[PDB]
Amino acid sequence: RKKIFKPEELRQALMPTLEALYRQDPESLPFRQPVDPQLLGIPDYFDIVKNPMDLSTIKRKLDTGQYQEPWQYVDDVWLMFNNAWLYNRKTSRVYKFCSKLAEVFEQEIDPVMQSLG
Ligand SMILES: Cc1cc(-c2ccc3nc(C4CCOCC4)n(CCOC(F)(F)F)c3c2)cn(C)c1=O
Repeated sequence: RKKIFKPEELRQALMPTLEALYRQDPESLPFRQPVDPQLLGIPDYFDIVKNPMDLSTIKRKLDTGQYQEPWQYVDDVWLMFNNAWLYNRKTSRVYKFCSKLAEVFEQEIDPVMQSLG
């Protein structure tokens, strides 16, 4: 049945899944803040990645009630992953670290989504 989710319900359910990503070391570090192409020396980045996303931005959106439904949060986490797999070479640390975060996220999000429905 279709359903209305309160901002605090989503925060309580979903913030632990986000913290599970932030706990990963070494893999979470490049995902903690928005990519800064100038600092990183990669001026092509915003030419390739049209809709940047990162953990800090997702955390803020959860804290400020910007998700109405859990799939919107899942979509942002996957936008972050897809951006990293699009831009980075397959041998790079960021690409392989992304793959690890996707494994962790898949494990954490499943029982939480069952709980929200
Ligand atoms: C999603 C994404 C993220 C990055 C990205 C973001 C932050 C990074 N900080 C570092 C270093 C730099 C100097 O010392 C501290 C770590 N790197 C370099 C890689 O280091 C690491 F592998 F350990 F993370 C950063 C990279 C870059 N692109 C292109 C992204 O797509």
